[PDB]
Amino acid sequence: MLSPKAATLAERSAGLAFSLYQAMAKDQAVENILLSPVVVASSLGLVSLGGKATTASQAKAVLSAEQLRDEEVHAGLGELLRSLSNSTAVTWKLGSRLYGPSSVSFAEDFVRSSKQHYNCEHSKINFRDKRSALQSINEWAAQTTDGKLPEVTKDVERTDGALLVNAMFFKPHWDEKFHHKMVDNRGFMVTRSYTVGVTMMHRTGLYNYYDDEKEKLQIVEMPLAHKLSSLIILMPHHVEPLERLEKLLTKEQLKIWMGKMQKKAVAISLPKGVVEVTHDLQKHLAGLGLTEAIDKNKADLSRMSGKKDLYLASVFHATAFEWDTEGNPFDQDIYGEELRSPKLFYADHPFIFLVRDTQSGSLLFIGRLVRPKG
Amino acid sequence: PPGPPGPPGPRGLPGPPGPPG
Amino acid sequence: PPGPPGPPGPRGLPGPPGPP
Amino acid sequence: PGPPGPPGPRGLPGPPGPPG
Repeated sequence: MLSPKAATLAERSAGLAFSLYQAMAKDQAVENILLSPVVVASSLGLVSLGGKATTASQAKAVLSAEQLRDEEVHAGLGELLRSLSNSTAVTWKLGSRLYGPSSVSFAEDFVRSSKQHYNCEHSKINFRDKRSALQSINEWAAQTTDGKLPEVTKDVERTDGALLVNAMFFKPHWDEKFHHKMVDNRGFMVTRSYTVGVTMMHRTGLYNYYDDEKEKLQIVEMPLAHKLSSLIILMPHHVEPLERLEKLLTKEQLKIWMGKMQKKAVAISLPKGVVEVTHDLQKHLAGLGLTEAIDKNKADLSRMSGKKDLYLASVFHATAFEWDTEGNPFDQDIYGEELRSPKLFYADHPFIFLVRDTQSGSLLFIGRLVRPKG
Repeated sequence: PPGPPGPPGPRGLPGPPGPPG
Repeated sequence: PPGPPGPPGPRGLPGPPGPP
Repeated sequence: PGPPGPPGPRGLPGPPGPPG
């Protein structure tokens, strides 16, 4: 059970991830999206923890947690982070590490606080040694994800300042497993004129389902292990850019869609494999209000080093999302020709997905799959 | 013993628009 | 072992008329 | 005992529309 303060920050993080998604969805350079709301909110908590004055005040405003004390934000986000750690093998790996220049030293109090509240590690690298800098970052994320995330980025954009790197691996464990041999090769339609071959897993069972004939989209709910969380997939009827769906994706509309669902025989076919997405949230967080933290001339990150040396150059959000057949073994579904003519949820074109905690309703994941890999 | 065949697949995409007159 | 894949779906609808 | 097969592939895309 979450404390009422951590529960309020859970809805604060979910709202922040929504705006992050919409902001990145407008970016024609962004393809797949993968955001963990508690990890995003943790980035603003680190800027507030290691900053003062407007630099720390803006980070709290982007989180919309102005009516809460600073130590309430760190403690609340700290409880939220540890709540997800207590629900692993679904398999969930997380690493957070700050990278600063060699000319700068980290203040001991900030190292103690960031490690206690956000599990944040600290490292110094020579950004001008581009090869050694990337290797130090990529090898740390690969070690954190046990090779599932072999590399974060191929280029460091600003050779002065701080890089906040988050490396994550998530593997949904279904409450009802897929058959490990129910996989074959299918064509995934990135567009109507672009088809890439992928592996697809198929299961037919009883799922919460709603067909929106008005706005032309499908919604299915896939419960995770022991129904402690759920994976919701939204897919338009036609092969089209998700921009039309993203204008309907709101907190209010999602609830309306959840209430119209009903348990029906549904044949679910999803791409199978590991999706690797790396985001640089730094410029998008600035567009939400985190302006001073990224300005090399105005940033106040003095709590990080003691004498105002650093500025937020990058906030790396790197995730490896594995779709797999593994799940819980379910007893017979023998009292259920129910699955003889099931509704087809044939996900061979881009879709929006999110992971919701069943107990609190807090957003564990939000993203989309527009271009898989095979 | 292999199980029965699966259900029919989804209907194909609508055709592209015709050429100009 | 799992059964074989079902039959392919019906061919999509014809496209709209072109421009004049 | 074998589970039922997966759904078949998508049908062919529809024919192009008439010339406008």
